[PDB]
Amino acid sequence: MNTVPFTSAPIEVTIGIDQYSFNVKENQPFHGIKDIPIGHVHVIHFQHADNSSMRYGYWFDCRMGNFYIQYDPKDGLYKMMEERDGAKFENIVHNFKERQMMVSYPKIDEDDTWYNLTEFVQMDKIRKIVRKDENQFSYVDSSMTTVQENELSDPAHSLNYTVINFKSREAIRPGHEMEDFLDKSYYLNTVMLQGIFKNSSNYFGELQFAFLNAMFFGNYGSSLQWHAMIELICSSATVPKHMLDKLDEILYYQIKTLPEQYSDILLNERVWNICLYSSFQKNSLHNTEKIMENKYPELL
Amino acid sequence: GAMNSSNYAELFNNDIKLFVDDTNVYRVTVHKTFEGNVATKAINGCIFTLNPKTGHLFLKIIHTSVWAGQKRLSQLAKWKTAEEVSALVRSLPKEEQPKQIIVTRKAMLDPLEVHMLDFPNIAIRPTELRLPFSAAMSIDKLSDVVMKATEPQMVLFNIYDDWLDRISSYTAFSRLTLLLRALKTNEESAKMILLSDPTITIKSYHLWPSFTDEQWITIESQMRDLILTEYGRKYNV
Ligand SMILES: NC(=O)CSCC(=O)Nc1ccc(F)cc1
Repeated sequence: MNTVPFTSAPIEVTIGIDQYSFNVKENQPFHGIKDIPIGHVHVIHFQHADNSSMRYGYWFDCRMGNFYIQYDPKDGLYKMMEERDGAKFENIVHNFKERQMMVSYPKIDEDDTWYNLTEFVQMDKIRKIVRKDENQFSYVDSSMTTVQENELSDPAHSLNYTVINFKSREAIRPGHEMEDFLDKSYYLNTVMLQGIFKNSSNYFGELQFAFLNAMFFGNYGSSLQWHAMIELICSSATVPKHMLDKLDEILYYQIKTLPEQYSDILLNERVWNICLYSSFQKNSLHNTEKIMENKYPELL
Repeated sequence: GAMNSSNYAELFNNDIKLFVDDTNVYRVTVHKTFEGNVATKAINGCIFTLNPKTGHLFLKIIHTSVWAGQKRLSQLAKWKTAEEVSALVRSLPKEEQPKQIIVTRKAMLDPLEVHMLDFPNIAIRPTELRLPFSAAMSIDKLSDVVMKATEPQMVLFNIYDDWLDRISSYTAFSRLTLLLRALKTNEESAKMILLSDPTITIKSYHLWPSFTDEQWITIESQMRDLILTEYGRKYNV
């Protein structure tokens, strides 16, 4: 198990760790989070009590270094930092544990939720989407735009998601205009899977990574990316049987985890009705269709 | 965006534009089979592509053979339309290519947009106007070339005859849509009007009769009467 210590908590803040969250009061004696499962990426995220504007946070993998959080009173936020001195870090962590000033990552032993939401997310691949090569962890916030949103303005602070556009020359082979636009299998399988993602693991990973940014930060461009990646599969007649089965599981856990009260803004009526009822794959997403119909029948 | 009563004069500025109408591309008769079922038989069709400023009509004739062995023909017809309009633009010299293409039915937007990805600077627009170009097949000479075609064929017409020698393209388009609206509401009466007086003929190289300015005022008024009427006979007023 690993630990993310905090130098202190000078400002009142709601702290998230993966799908968990807890409130810390101004100058309360909080020194971090312990018992974090090794073997998974993680995200630690923040919403200030004084300004619910700007949810922000850090994707990280404990296997890649010793990370801690320290408030910066100039920039006004909790920053992730790396400690290179390993002895200094065990010493600090052990002292904070002995004084029991850390919250425990509160995993129920039956629960595979986080694994199911992050199966194909990779920290090295994530570093390419949120470009900042000097850090091993990646910052995201509610306001960051995507490269395609910038095409439609700071590229250093952008989410470099794979750009999907159904009315583009990349999507449409000269002479197959009608075929390719109504059955997107060419774009999915040849253009995207074979020749950019390289395999469906990278494809599911970005789709998983998009969703989590949409849910945890309300990042609108991420939501756009998540729905686009769903729609491309759903609008393809020819999809590997194994990809459909996994997609159903992926989406099922995303729908299960979404806050019931955020459905109105994180779910696109048109994509979901298309995918579940009109598309080629309308009869291939049994688990997802069942939870959608029992949880958000209003959207449909 | 869309075209409507507020930006109507944009049609007659000096930016090349074309209207495209696909309502006569896929045409059928419905009939009973010997077993008492219903079947369709397609007949020849046409794409109606018109420069509203100049009157140049690019009439692409759609021969029934293009449907053979095909499924979902009403959907294919929209993509066949977009394919032929794209081919036409590509065949024109650059300085003759349109800057805007206005489709008369919104269902044509995505088919045409996709067929024209190579021309990102050509704007594809819908329209809120209810234009009567479906009545083009009530113009005898256009109906005649479509029905006689034995192969795919493009035929060029000026739908304004020589009117631009005497009137503006705003007025020429107004006359055209009034004629076509009348032909659409009651084809019989409309044609009776246009041809009653046997001393006014249609020149071999024209579509409409050789009316004087004064005779056109009479004709135009008679067509408005017809349209109000039918609108009464229809709505009882
Ligand atoms: N050519 C490239 O390197 C882009 S290939 C996309 C890719 O690997 N996307 C991804 C994003 C976040 C993840 F957590 C996992 C995968």
